[PDB]
Amino acid sequence: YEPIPEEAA
Amino acid sequence: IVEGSDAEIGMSPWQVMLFRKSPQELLCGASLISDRWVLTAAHCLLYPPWDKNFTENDLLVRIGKHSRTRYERNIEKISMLEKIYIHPRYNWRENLDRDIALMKLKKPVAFSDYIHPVCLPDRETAASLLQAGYKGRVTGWGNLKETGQPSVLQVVNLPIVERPVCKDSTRIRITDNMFCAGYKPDEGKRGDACEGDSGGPFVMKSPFNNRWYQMGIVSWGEGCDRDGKYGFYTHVFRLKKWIQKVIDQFGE
Amino acid sequence: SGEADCGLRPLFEKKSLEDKTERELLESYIDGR
Repeated sequence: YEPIPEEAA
Repeated sequence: IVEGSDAEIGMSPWQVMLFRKSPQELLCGASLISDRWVLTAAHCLLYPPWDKNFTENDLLVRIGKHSRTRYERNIEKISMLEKIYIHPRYNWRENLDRDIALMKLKKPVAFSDYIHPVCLPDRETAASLLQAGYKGRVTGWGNLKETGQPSVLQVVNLPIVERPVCKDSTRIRITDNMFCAGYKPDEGKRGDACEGDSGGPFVMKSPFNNRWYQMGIVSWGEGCDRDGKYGFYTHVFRLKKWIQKVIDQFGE
Repeated sequence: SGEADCGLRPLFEKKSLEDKTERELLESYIDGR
């Protein structure tokens, strides 16, 4: 699972 | 999904992923019903026999997805939860009767080609489509096998089965809040929901207004694709006032 | 019902395009619309 960009949250 | 196919792009725009923050992980499916409300199964959040009990914080909602595993760089939208509501008479102690829960997002989500809500049935819609023999559609990123993980969102079309037949396949007590779906061993054609699919939608397309309607919530089954066995779903039209009521009291 | 522009897909219903297996559902409601 690719991590989610702190800039999406 | 067991014996399903990969979904087309924008095929199920209400499809939602229930995602664990850490360990970052696929919890269950869910469905978007407006820009601030999500619908799922109560057992995805609370299951005391297994010590399962998630709060707002433990979770993340991911909308507009196609790939299971990849961050979908300008497609998907991630939302945070404002509040969780479970049916007050959800029966976890015995047959998962009333397996339903609402989720109120912190901020309204914007629709797009890949993001769009499904309709909630009215009494008349329920009345003409919820019939033995009529087929509905299930989607999810769950197991492909009873006992791996698909790459893209899967889809399967299944028939509603007669109550007696449902009743006759298990030792569990079935309620009016449930409906079962699947192919018979005679019919030799198959498919089912599987682990990780739980809580997504069972939808139907109305022939009268050519609109998509959510009739069921993937609820429970014994095994995945077992002959002589069926999938059970939460009967959404029967829980409509409860839904109507929480949105009335706490939102929109 | 569900919502308001509810259940009409921007890539199908909106453009009058069908998905690859929706005809299987409609023929079971003993041929749709």
